[PDB]
Amino acid sequence: MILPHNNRQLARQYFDSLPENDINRKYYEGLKYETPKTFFGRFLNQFNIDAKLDTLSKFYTYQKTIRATQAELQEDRKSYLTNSLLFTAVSWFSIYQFARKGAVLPVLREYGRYFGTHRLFRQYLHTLVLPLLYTEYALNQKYYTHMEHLWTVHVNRLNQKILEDPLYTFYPQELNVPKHNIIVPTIFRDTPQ
Amino acid sequence: YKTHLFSWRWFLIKLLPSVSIILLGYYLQLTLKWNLFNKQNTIVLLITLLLLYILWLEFYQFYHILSFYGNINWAFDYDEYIWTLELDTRRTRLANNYIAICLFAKFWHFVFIFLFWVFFVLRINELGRIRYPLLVANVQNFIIIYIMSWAYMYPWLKFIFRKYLDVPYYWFYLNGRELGIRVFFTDLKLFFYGITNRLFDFNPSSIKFEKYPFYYWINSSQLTEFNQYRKFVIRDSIIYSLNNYII
Amino acid sequence: VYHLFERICNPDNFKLSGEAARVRTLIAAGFSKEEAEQVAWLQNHQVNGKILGLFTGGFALYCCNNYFHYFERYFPRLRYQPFTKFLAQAATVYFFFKIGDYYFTSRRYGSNDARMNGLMYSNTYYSTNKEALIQNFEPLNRKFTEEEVEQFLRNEGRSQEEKRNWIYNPHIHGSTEGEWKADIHEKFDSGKAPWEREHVKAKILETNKAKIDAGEEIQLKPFKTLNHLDKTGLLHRLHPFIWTNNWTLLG
Amino acid sequence: MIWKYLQRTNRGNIIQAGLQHRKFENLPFKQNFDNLTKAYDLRMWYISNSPHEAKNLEYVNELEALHNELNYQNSRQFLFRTVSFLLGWALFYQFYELPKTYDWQDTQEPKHQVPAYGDLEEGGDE
Amino acid sequence: MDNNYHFWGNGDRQDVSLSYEDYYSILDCLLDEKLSPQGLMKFKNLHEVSMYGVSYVPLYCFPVAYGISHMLTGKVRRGHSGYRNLFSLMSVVLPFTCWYAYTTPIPRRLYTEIICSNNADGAYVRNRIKQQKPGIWRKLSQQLYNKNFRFPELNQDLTATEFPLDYVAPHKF
Amino acid sequence: GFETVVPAPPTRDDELRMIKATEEQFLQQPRYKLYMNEAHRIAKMNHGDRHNNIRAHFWSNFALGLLITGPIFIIPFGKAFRNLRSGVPYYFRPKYVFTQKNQYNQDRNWGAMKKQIPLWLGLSTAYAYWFTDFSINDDEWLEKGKVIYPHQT
Amino acid sequence: ARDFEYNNQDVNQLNGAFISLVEDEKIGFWVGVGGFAYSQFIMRKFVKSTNIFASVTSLFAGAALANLYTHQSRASYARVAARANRNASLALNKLMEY
Amino acid sequence: MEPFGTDERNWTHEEKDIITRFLKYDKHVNLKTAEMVYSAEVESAYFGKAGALAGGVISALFFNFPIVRNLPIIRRSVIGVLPFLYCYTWGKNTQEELRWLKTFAAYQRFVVYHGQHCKLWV
Ligand SMILES: CCCCCCCCCCCCCCCCCC(=O)OC[C@H](COP(=O)([O-])OCC(O)COP(=O)([O-])OC[C@@H](COC(=O)CCCCCCCCCCCCCCCCC)OC(=O)CCCCCCCCCCCCCCCCC)OC(=O)CCCCCCCCCCCCCCCCC
Ligand SMILES: CCCCCCCCCCCCCCCCCC(=O)OC[C@H](COP(=O)([O-])OCC(O)COP(=O)([O-])OC[C@@H](COC(=O)CCCCCCCCCCCCCCCCC)OC(=O)CCCCCCCCCCCCCCCCC)OC(=O)CCCCCCCCCCCCCCCCC
Ligand SMILES: CCCCCCCCCCCCCCCCCC(=O)OC[C@H](COP(=O)([O-])OCC(O)COP(=O)([O-])OC[C@@H](COC(=O)CCCCCCCCCCCCCCCCC)OC(=O)CCCCCCCCCCCCCCCCC)OC(=O)CCCCCCCCCCCCCCCCC
Ligand SMILES: CCCCCCCCCCCCCCCCCC(=O)OC[C@H](COP(=O)([O-])OCC(O)COP(=O)([O-])OC[C@@H](COC(=O)CCCCCCCCCCCCCCCCC)OC(=O)CCCCCCCCCCCCCCCCC)OC(=O)CCCCCCCCCCCCCCCCC
Ligand SMILES: CCCCCCCCCCCCCCCCCC(=O)OC[C@H](COP(=O)([O-])OCC[N+](C)(C)C)OC(=O)CCCCCCCCCCCCCCCCC
Ligand SMILES: CCCCCCCCCCCCCCCCCC(=O)OC[C@H](COP(=O)([O-])OCC[N+](C)(C)C)OC(=O)CCCCCCCCCCCCCCCCC
Ligand SMILES: COC1=C(OC)C(=O)C(C/C=C(/C)CC/C=C(\C)CC/C=C(\C)CC/C=C(\C)CC/C=C(\C)CC/C=C(\C)CC/C=C(/C)CCC=C(C)C)=C(C)C1=O
Ligand SMILES: CCCCCCCCCCCCCCCCCC(=O)OC[C@H](COP(=O)(O)OCCN)OC(=O)CCCCCCCCCCCCCCCCC
Repeated sequence: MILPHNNRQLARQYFDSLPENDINRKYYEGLKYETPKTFFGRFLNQFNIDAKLDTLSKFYTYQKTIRATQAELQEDRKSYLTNSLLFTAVSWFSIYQFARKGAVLPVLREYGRYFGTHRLFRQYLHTLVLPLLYTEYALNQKYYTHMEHLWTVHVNRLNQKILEDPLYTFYPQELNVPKHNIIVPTIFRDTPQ
Repeated sequence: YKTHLFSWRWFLIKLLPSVSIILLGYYLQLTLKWNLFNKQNTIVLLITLLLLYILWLEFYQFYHILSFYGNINWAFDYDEYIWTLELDTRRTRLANNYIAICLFAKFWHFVFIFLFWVFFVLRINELGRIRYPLLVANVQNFIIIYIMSWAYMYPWLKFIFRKYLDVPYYWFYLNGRELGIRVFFTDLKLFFYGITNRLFDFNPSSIKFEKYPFYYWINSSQLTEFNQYRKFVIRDSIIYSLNNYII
Repeated sequence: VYHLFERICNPDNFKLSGEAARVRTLIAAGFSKEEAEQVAWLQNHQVNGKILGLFTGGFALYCCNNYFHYFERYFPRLRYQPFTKFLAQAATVYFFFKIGDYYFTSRRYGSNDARMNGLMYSNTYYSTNKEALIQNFEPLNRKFTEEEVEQFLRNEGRSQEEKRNWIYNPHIHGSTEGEWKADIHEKFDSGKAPWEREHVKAKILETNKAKIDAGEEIQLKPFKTLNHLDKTGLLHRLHPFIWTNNWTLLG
Repeated sequence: MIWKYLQRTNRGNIIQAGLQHRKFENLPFKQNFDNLTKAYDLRMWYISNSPHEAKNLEYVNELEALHNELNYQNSRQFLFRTVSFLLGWALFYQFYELPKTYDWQDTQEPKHQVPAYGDLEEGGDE
Repeated sequence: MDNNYHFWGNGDRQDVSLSYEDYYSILDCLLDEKLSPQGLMKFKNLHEVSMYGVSYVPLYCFPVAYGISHMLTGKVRRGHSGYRNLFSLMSVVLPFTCWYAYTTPIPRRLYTEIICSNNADGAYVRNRIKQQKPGIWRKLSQQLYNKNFRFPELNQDLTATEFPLDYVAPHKF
Repeated sequence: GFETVVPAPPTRDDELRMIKATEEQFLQQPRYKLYMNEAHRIAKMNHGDRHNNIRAHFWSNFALGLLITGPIFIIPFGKAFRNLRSGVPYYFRPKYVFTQKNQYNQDRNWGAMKKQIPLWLGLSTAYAYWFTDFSINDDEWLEKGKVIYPHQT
Repeated sequence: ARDFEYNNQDVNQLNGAFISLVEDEKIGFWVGVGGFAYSQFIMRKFVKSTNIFASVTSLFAGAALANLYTHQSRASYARVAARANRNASLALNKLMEY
Repeated sequence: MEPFGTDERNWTHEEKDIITRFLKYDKHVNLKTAEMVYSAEVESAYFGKAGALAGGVISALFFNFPIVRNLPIIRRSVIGVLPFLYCYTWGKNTQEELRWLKTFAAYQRFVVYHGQHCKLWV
């Protein structure tokens, strides 16, 4: 949509500012990226989602799909984190109140096998950690495939050496060219015919 | 293109209060054999409250329809820099006018059965007991008014049975095909596979972006080609402006 | 279970199978409808003798199984070795199998006379078709050239029912109107095959120089089975049987 | 042996069916709908096929009571199931995001909202 | 496996499955001038089959809705006596069953031909659904990718140099 | 597509041959087949012949379907009418007419019959449509409507 | 260079049949292996027979069980492929006839 | 000018705010359309505070009601504030509905004015 002369090539500008030895530099040189196919490889790649989104945001800032992905991911992090905290707070409040009355849920061994920690302590620990792990697991699966496709497109662009801004990029007001609203219709003339 | 199709998802919710009343009425009729007047006033009162709720909804829609024909608008006189109120007549498709009359008849019928019920509840209170004749008559009134509530759903009938009318005679030799029954049995096979695949095979996810505004207003570009409606150039301009404002 | 019910109760199961099975298989193989029929007939005739012999042998065993018991008088080995008797019965079946094969597959040369052609007194029709196919069959040992492939694609709409009206557009055909018309007539109107053009043949020789150097002949024309197989025998100038035909071949 | 399977009919397809004993061998100790209807059918079938007038008439009196009892049992079934259906229906639409993004072309009549014919509608007079 | 696999209105288990609601939505964002005469014929045939199919869907859902309505009333089958409550309650149960059936996608040879054609008409329809019907295309693209269909319009394209215009749902690489 | 060569107008001898050809086609027309003289007469007659071929196969399958589905589905389905779901044997349950059913198993046999016969026909027609091939008279692109003149044949 | 183009309609129909056939074959094989194991277990536990006879019967029982599961997809692909092959053969013969 | 269908996304709060501001202060809109949006704002703002005020009065009465008064404070306050919550949300819900419905009507008028609907013409 952006004409070649109206493109600011912000991605190229960021690429130039990158260090000499960088992964993006290698992709530009011709390095090809393949998503992991083994379970162990996928598990490792699960923790690289944040790094990929950040660099893509830097490379293609103002890109519609990338900007939308950041907004949705940030909102999901906030929504999931607060839900996890609320569940932990409610569960902790419930456990304490019933424990005060002498009622303890018969979950987990009463005493620890090694350090002898009491059941109540581990119930609090499990309540605090388990929802956090589920939140991380839930978020990663939702955005793992989406992030990989965005990373795959970025690598393909580098391999082809296409450092110009992609389609659906909307620059701020400063970088937007003003529109000429002065139009002078040509003088009317009777047709010779 | 003026098919006038109303969403069934919107229609069913509107239809809940009426079907609720007839079911309650039947239970009152069935339970009247072994129940007393005092105990059953809970059902009678519930029906009356529901009937009042439907009466308000009928009137509010009835009031809206009749108010259509008075076209009132504000006109800005630039010389005096004053807004003035003006009244004018209405011009619209006659199908809208015809259904309005049908909806007017529906309202008067509902006002009739409401007064019928109001008459019924008052008399049983004075008598001190309910009777099958009047109680059953009111229940059947609820059923009849419920049937008449589907008056404005006629476009779906035309949408279905108008396509049967346009089918020409077989031996005029326009297409030389009749697939009525063949489609009937084939669709049984297709629906059987469709349902089994839906609940046992891959189902595409429904996740979507919920936060980025105007994300799905996709302006034309190389990816989507340029075969859109011709006058969407303005739409692309507006979409471009909105994204700039967001960023 | 719905499919299993379909398999058992399919009406095609009750319907008798026809002779079109060979034709359909041959058409799927690649043979034309006419070519498939000719190849199907040759295969059926070759196998009919074997099938006929098996039925004849089985019928002979069924009616005259007591001969083996009777022969025990002269050959007690049958009486005291049932395995020997079974082999004798198997040999008898094979004996009828070979006799049927001989009648329907052996050359059994006979005169080309309309008065007895096709009576099966001589296996002339099968022999002539078999000889013609083997003699004249040579696989195309080339690769279709670009010109031939282009011509095949251009032959999508050709039809002999009505000749196409060729129109010369200088901006898309080039050359001159006279030259273009002459080339078009050669390509389509004349019916000349793509491989018969002089420049096409030259390209074939140049591309297959390695085969020519090795001493292998290049077959310009692909083998046309319908041009050598004719169950009716008209192609081989075999006189049709008089009583089943109302016409004569010069010979 | 095709006739042995087509033209030979099972004994049950001709002779009158007996009583399913397993349906009565073990029964719950609750005078619920299931027992009431089983008793109703037993008397009802007996009345149809029995020639004894003394036992039929008393069965009719007992059967009339069973009809009233079964009506009471059904009334509870009608109430609970009907209320559950209505509550589920109300809850479904409360937590269901109703699509409010359908096309609105039908409500718009550009040629009628702004009369295209203008003054030509009134008389003409050209 | 019926004996009419040639029939255009017929379908296979693995053919592209499209719902009636999806089919009618797609018709809104298409122009006839931009389709080849062959493309128009495919749509006209599709309407011919859909004309009968849509009307039959309530017929298929009738026995299911009829049974559900009986269960709601109770465990008593009273014949003509219960028609009022049966058909009064069935007037809302049957639309629910049709709602499920209409939302259910069904395979059809025409659906795969129209969407998956590798010609100008196939490209045109896919792009129009992609742009003007992003909600439908997202589900459609996921189905196409799962069935080993590769087109530039698919959001799951791994050899594209331009970012997808819609969220890409999880799937196996 | 491309256009074929347009022949020059026919001479009188060609006109006579066309007239003779049309006369032969008219004579060959069956007397019991009522088709109007029109450009689409031959096309319609060919369509009718293909429809008749489909009609034959359909009814043979339908008759076969009745023969097969009976012992397989309908007769076993009639075993469900031996007893009610409560376990008591089948007894008449009148709707509005208290018909007298003194004959042995009159209530059960007739009650089952009302459901078996519709099922018997329903399954057979499904059997007919399932196993009957319409390929002969199916034209997806409607290319068989081209007019065929009597002299062309 | 240009080359013969198959009918898109036939290609799409084959794709559906092939996808179904591949899925059935993988599932059918496991059914066959399970069927063989179950038959072997039953034969060695309730049937008085030699091991070779039991093994042969189990192998046929498994193969028969696998065939029943996969018959629909195999039959569906076979007829679609046969029709496609005939259409392709006829088209190519019409183009190359001389 | 937006996607239609069940699978589409319903209007977001941000989208509604942007559109209503666009209708109010954009030059490409006509005076009558702008007046419609302006009238919607003024005529709808009443319900927002009217519902809240009505809820407070009812809640104050309900706090002293025959049973609520004698309940403990934990139950009394929670039960007594329900009428306020029901009326407060009713007033806000009706305000947004009234404003949005007329704003959406103005949006429809704007689309027809500039011919941005693919199936609408004179
Ligand atoms: C990525 C990191 C994320 C971290 C998240 C935070 C939470 C976890 C870490 C928290 C640490 C700090 C906690 C506070 C400490 C306070 C001190 C204290 O008193 O302790 C509190 C309390 C223990 O006190 P206690 O009084 O002794 O109570 C003991 C009761 O028996 C205990 O009973 P219980 O009531 O707790 O119940 C048993 C326990 C369940 O625990 C089990 O026993 C289940 C064991 C499952 C084994 C699965 C197979 C593993 C195969 C090999 C894996 C190799 C590593 C692969 C790495 C992949 C890449 C990540 O819980 C449950 O059953 C319910 C939870 C459901 C399961 C979810 C578990 C998720 C764990 C995620 C983190 C994993 C980290 C692994 C690190 C590397 C390990 C090599 O601490 C805990 O409960 C924490 C447990 C954490 C997991 C321990 C795993 C031990 C088994 C290891 C096997 C492999 C190596 C064996 C080596 C042998 C020697 C040669
Ligand atoms: C929270 C977790 C999430 C859960 C989610 C699910 C549930 C959510 C529910 C949300 C609502 C909760 C509200 C709580 C309020 C608590 C207020 C308070 O201070 O309570 C302390 C007090 C604490 O109890 P406690 O001292 O520890 O225990 C000993 C009792 O005090 C010992 O005293 P008692 O046993 O004598 O009880 C006093 C008796 C005192 O009442 C009586 O003497 C009996 C009066 C006749 C009742 C007949 C019931 C059967 C027929 C239906 C009602 C007939 C009227 C018609 C209304 C509907 C149709 C228009 O009143 C009741 O307790 C029950 C009254 C009847 C049901 C409530 C409806 C009132 C209807 C009758 C009033 C007249 C209305 C006129 C027309 C209205 C038109 C809009 O709580 C109560 O006992 C009050 C209970 C109130 C009912 C709340 C439960 C609602 C959900 C289940 C029942 C559904 C029935 C629906 C009927 C309508 C269908 C259309
Ligand atoms: C109830 C107690 C139980 C006992 C009774 C059984 C149950 C009740 C139904 C029985 C009566 C059915 C009607 C008579 C059909 C048989 C007539 C006959 O033998 O004369 C030869 C006559 C011509 O046969 P053909 O030329 O040899 O055709 C076979 C060839 O294969 C070619 O086949 P094709 O697939 O190409 O179709 C051929 C047919 C195809 O025709 C069509 O295309 C028409 C169908 C179009 C589709 C349906 C549109 C209307 C419904 C729309 C529903 C909308 C719902 C609402 C949606 C929105 C709101 C929710 O077209 C023609 O050949 C031209 C003539 C068309 C006439 C159609 C009208 C027939 C009825 C009026 C005359 C007879 C009086 C009946 C009195 C009332 C009966 C209830 O037979 C036909 O009508 C065609 C065959 C029909 C199937 C076999 C029927 C076997 C009989 C038992 C059927 C059991 C019921 C299950 C099937 C459903 C009914 C079909
Ligand atoms: C399965 C397919 C079915 C298809 C569909 C069929 C549908 C039904 C249609 C049926 C229509 C009827 C067809 C009948 C065909 C018959 C054959 C035929 O057409 O041959 C024409 C035959 C043509 O033979 P050709 O000139 O040698 O030409 C060679 C052949 O074209 C060809 O020669 P080649 O190259 O094949 O062989 C060369 C040479 C190579 O072979 C030889 O040289 C063989 C030499 C030995 C003879 C064959 C073995 C005999 C074994 C001993 C006897 C049987 C033993 C077992 C039983 C015990 C017997 C006691 O063979 C010959 O010399 C042939 C001579 C002809 C006789 C031998 C033919 C075999 C006879 C088998 C008889 C059993 C089968 C049933 C009856 C016949 C069929 C209906 O024409 C004539 O000879 C007729 C000329 C007549 C001229 C005018 C005569 C005027 C009258 C003067 C005399 C008046 C006497 C008055 C007496 C009164 C006294 C008081
Ligand atoms: C602007 C809005 C509308 C304005 C118009 C006002 C409309 C007012 C309508 C009032 C309706 C009142 C109906 C009362 C029916 C009483 C029936 C009766 O006598 O009971 C018999 C009996 C009463 O039985 P019972 O149960 O009371 O006791 C029988 C005796 N025991 C119990 C001892 C055995 O009911 C029956 O037999 C049952 C069937 C009743 C059918 C009633 C039909 C009424 C038809 C009314 C037509 C009105 C036309 C209006 C035209 C327009 C006017 C503007
Ligand atoms: C160790 C403890 C033992 C306890 C005893 C009980 C043990 C029970 C063991 C059950 C094993 C089940 C194995 C199922 C294998 C399926 C194989 C397969 O794919 O076949 C598909 C076929 C159908 O194939 P299809 O082609 O229709 O479709 C298959 C599915 N799709 C379409 C997805 C490919 O089904 C069969 O025909 C299976 C049965 C074969 C015949 C053997 C049947 C034995 C049981 C008969 C009982 C009859 C009782 C009376 C019924 C009266 C009815 C009125
Ligand atoms: C895609 O798949 C397909 C289709 O689309 C879905 C098709 O349409 C078709 C079209 C072709 C068809 C033939 C249609 C096929 C339709 C099918 C299979 C569904 C319909 C099936 C039926 C109607 C059969 C229903 C019958 C039954 C299940 C039998 C019920 C039997 C019962 C209950 C037996 C009860 C008996 C007893 C308990 C015995 C009691 C005995 C006593 C003595 C009484 C007790 C007495 C004492 C004393 C104790 C095909 C082939 C197909 O494959
Ligand atoms: C393959 C290597 C492994 C070893 C096998 C070698 C096979 C060699 C080739 C086949 C050998 C066939 C002969 C076998 C041994 C002898 C069989 C026999 O007994 O046949 C004679 C028998 C006579 O009938 P009989 O029972 O004596 O009745 C007397 C009534 N008073 O009549 C019969 O029973 C008929 C015998 C027919 C033999 C075959 C003939 C060819 C055509 C067969 C058509 C299909 C027959 C299907 C039979 C199904 C039976 C269930």
